[PDB]
Order: sequence, then structure tokens, then C-alpha cells
Amino acid sequence: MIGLVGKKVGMTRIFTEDGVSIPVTVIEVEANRVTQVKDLANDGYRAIQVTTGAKKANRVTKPEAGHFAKAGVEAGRGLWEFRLAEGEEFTVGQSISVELFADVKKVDVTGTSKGKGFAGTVKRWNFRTQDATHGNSLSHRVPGSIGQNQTPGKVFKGKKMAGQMGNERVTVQSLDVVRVDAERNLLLVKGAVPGATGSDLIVKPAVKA
Amino acid sequence: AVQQNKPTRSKRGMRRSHDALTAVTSLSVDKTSGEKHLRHHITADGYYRGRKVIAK
Amino acid sequence: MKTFTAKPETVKRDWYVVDATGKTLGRLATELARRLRGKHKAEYTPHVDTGDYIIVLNADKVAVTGNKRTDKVYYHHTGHIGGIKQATFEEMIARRPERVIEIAVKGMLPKGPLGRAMFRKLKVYAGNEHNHAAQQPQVLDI
RNA sequence: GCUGAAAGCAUCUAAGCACGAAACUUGCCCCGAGAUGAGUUCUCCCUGACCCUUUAAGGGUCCUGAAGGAACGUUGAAGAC
RNA sequence: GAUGUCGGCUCAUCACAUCCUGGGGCUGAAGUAGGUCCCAAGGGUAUGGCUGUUCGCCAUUUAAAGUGGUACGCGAGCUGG
RNA sequence: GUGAAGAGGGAAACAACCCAGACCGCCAGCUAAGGUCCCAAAGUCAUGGUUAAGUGGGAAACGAUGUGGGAAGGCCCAGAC
RNA sequence: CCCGGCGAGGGGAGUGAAAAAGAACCUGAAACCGUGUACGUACAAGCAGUGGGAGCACGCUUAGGCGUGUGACUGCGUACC
Repeated sequence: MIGLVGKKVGMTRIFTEDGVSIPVTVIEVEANRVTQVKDLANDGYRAIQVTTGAKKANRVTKPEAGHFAKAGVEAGRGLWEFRLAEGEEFTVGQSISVELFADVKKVDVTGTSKGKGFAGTVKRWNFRTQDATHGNSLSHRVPGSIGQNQTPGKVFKGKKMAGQMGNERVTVQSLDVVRVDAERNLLLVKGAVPGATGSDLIVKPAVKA
Repeated sequence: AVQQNKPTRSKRGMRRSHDALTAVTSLSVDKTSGEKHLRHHITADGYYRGRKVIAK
Repeated sequence: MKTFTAKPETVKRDWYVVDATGKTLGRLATELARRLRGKHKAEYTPHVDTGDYIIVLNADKVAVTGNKRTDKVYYHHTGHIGGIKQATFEEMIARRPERVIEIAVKGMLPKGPLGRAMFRKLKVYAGNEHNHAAQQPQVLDI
């Protein structure tokens, strides 16, 4: 079904009565307001667009303000879309809270991973380093060979080399739901999730099931 | 390590298409002295936002 | 005197609609390529596009003789080391029926900027309906 | 394998029908409309007056300068630039 | 009027005459475990002692430690036994 | 015999093979090899057959009720297979 | 006389037949490097030309439909010694 967009608060632990420590990621899921509903007749597919949080009034552009005004909801910090599974109905201006995950027991969390910048092959692709001694000449962490002789005469597409690492969309699947706190708008999931503290997260029920 | 053919003057010009400088969009005018200056910078006479900062 | 040459800014192009149901793929394609190039016009000029706009309907109902329905294979390389991919005639019809006629006509047209321009005048639809009524296409029994 | 002739029988095959693997197409994750075939949806902004002429997707003066953008500044768990 | 030679290191890529895993026929196939042939290239496919060695022998593992092409792949990437 | 010392057309590209020996100009005509559905100039030409394998467009010993044609023979309304 | 650092280097004035003869000085070629104008160029693949050829600009013309520059698109075409 549909999911919710939240914020990464941080990591902590939950102690159970049987002496087990559960590493949990605290996700703050504020109420999500649906700003637009799409159907086959008009858009060719079924989905809902939602917003969350608040944004400075003076920093909301006129085109953005008009979009929010049409739905009759306060401006959020972004817009996200969720596909409808042939059995869901929503109305413009509806508010969705964290109670949707009351009986899910497993969710998929996706976010933007931390940015490592330009990274070498050793870090990026787990390349093995060459000898640190025994005559090695300025080739301790270099990639090494990158192809074959005249026959191909080129480097193949997709070759693993150094480049930008991190700072990209990443999804972690099948994370246990430890607790749902409607009053505090909190969702605790076992394990770690992509992104740094304060980043945006999208939570959906597990697809693998 | 080194070229096998001499690059053309056309290729040289293409590489330099990104070398053009950019001029300052506009200069701020002090409210009191009225002289032009770089934005967020003190004037040549020592003024800044019409406050007459040290000019020794 | 000099031989007449067609002018790209004064050439007349007409609109036609063709039904591909039950038509042999190859024999239909040659006629489409011939008309897209303008070979049927006395004003034909090799360096000028003098063809006509053609609309093809029911592209998913073309016919192939023999066992080509399950034996004809379409190959294409993605550019990566694995690269090589293939799909049979049956698979192409199920997924992208328009590509079957489009691919056949493309190979029958000249290669180059002008040949690419000719291909732009071909409209292929899988169904029996088109939204080009404003152009008033004329039925072409080909 | 089923039914079944050519070939009174037989036969998985010629018409027709059903099973069958980490391979194939999907399903899972990421990129993706420069997909020049450049797509779709929502919202926002601009509602002056003249002149010349080889008289048309023409040129110029005055008035006007929106939505938004850029620039600059303080900066970031973003970053070689 | 120069195309640097075996071994190792790093990084690989393709073929299928398939080493493991998957699906089958026959068996002098009771079961367990094997033999042989057919289909199958998705992924996976040892560490050490000796020697410059590839290889090989040996020790001990593994579901398996496959066979070949790529200037007997790879020194404007390293090493130089 | 050709290339060497030989251009032009054909064989996809292809000194030595096939056609054929360029004094110069022409926006004229007929032919050679080879060709005439589209790329690409000219028969979707006419009549009678063969192939179902994309054979045509790569190959052997050998194997097989694939299919067309031809000349004979054995057994058969005393009832054959 | 003027700008400039009582600079360098220039702009006037003056001399001279000539200062585009100003001492980096007769004539002042080519490679090479610039400014201005016309045309082409951001979905197109290779000895960069050649044959065909639209459009645009411009000079003509008793509209004489030609000349000059540019060259969308298209056939052919792998430098020289």
C-alpha cells in the first residue's frame, strides 16, 4: 500500500525484559497531507501526492503557493508521490498519520546515503591493494591493469574505476517495526537506514513480505 | 604521453570557449557617501552602509 | 537547359492511411518505403524529400509466411560487454507491435540525414484508431 | 504425455491439447524524456503607445521590467572546481 | 630508421567440449552412493610446505577447487626471482 | 593470361579472377560481364515443374516410412496386406 | 600642448615630396596571431574533396532569371614520397 515520508532523528536502543538490546532508528513521521490525487482518466495512472512539515512563507514561490492553495493545505518542505494499489481511495486535503503502520511488522526504508565525495577504487569497489614493500614503485593503491591487449583495444563499458561515491538514493528492505507511537509521531525500526541525521526518509510496507 | 598529430587552431578555440571572464553584475552605492563599491565591501573612502568605518 | 530539380519549400505532400491487417510484412514494407521516398512521383529528386505522409493501422496484425512467426529473431546490442539481446517475432508483437513495421521500413530506407527525415513521415499504430483526422488521410489500398 | 490420422494396426504430431530447469521475458534495487519520437499532470506571470520600409514569423524609438532567475553574503553530515 | 621474453601481483573479459549447484533418458539403477549420455553459461569455483618456476609432488580444506580464447590477456599498471 | 607498368564495370569491401584496353569535350544512343521487391539504375515479367528445410545463404563417412519422377517384379474379388 | 609614475607607450602640433620614411626607420612576401562584415554550423560519424544542388547575402540588369561569396541535403571517394 501507500507509505509515508519522515525524518531521521537518530539511533538508539530498546531494552527488552529478556535482556536483549535492539538497535533502533528513530523516524519522526509527522502527519502527511495529500495535495493532489491522480487517476487514469486525467494522468494515466493512480497515485497520491503528499506533503509534510512546514516551510517559511516568504520562501514559498508563487507557483508553489498556488498548488498548495488549490488543495487547501499548508505548505510543506517538499512533495512526494505514492502509487495506489487498486484498492485505496483518498481525497484532496486528507491527513495521514503514523497509525497506518499499526499492523505492518515490516517496512522498506529509502533515503539519500552519506556523501563520500571522490573515492578511490580501494574504498569504492573493495579493490585489493598491492605490496607496500618488495620494490613497489608508486603503485600501492593504484587500480592496476584496466584491460587486455590489442585484440579488444579498448576499455569495456562499466569498468570499475574511481569516482563519486555515496550521496545517492538507497533502499534497505525488510526492516522490523519495533514500535509505533501515534502520540509522539514516532516510528522505530530495527537496524540502520540510509542517510545522516535530519535527512528525509520514505517508509513503505515491505514488498518482499 | 605526447600527441601523434598537431591539434588544429579550431580545436584550440573550442577548448578556450570556457575561458571567458565574467564582469561584476553591478556595483553597490553607499547610502551616505554615494560612491560605488563592491557589495558587502568597504568603500575606497572607508565607508560601509553609511557608517564611516575607520579610514586611517 | 538544366534538368528539373524539386524544391524542398514548394513540394506537395499528401496524407494516406493504410490497413496492415493480413498483409505480408516484407511486401507491405517495400511499398511504404517507395512512397515515403517519393519514387512514385515524376518530380522525384534523390537529394530532396518528395514523399507522402503514411498512417499504418493494425500494425499488430501483420502476417509472416513459414515459421517466421516463432523463428525470426531481432538482435540488438546495448553497448555493454554482455550487450547481446534478442527477441522473436512473437515476443516483439506482444510487447512493441509498432516496432515490427518500423524496423522493417527503416532498413529499406536510405541511410543518412535525409533517410532519417523520410522515416519521420511514417505513423504506425497498433490499434484501428488514429487521431490525425485533421489531416484528412486518404484510404490507400496497398 | 493426452487424443489422433497419413498407414483399418501402431504412433507425443502432421490438425488440435497438457506438463517441463539456477538459462530467456518479468517480478526486486538504481539511473533514465538530448526517448531531437525532446512526453504527461498541477500551479504561477505578462492585457502600453508610436515611427520607418526592400511590407514580413521585418526593423527601430519611447514607456514598461512581471512570475522567476542569477549574483553577492553567512554556510552545510554537499563538495577537487 | 625496435611489436620488451617466462613467474608472480593487480584488474579482468568471452567461449562451452560443464568442476559445483539446476532439469532429464538408460543402467549389470533395491536403498545410500555411483556409471554413461542429453539439456543448461545464472551465480559460484581453496589456503599452505618445496622450487624462479607454469607445472608437479605433498599437507589440510571445499558443494566445487572446470577446460580454453583474449600479443601462450594485462611491465606508457607494479615486480625483476 | 593478367598484375608488375592498366584506369573503367562486375565479384558487398578485395594488385594477379570475370567483362573490357582511358587523346579531349557532351545533362545523346546501343551493349559486355553481372543484374532488374526496397537500400540501388532496370520484370513484384510470361508459361510448366521442384523445395517447406530460411534449404537457398558452409562440410564427410554413415543414418531415416521427408517428398517428386521413371522402368520392372512378387501376392491379389479361387478374397491379398 | 595633452594622458601617464618629472615613466614606458601613445594622441595632437611642427619639419618633409612622403612620418602607413620617427631612428625597433627603403621596399615589407610567407608561415603564424587578431578585429569587423556576409553565409553556414549544436540528431550527426571517416583523407574533408569532387559531381549534383536548395536557401541566404551582394553586384549587375531597358524584369534579361547572369556574376561573386557562402554550401542545407545527396552520388562517388582510405594523403604524398
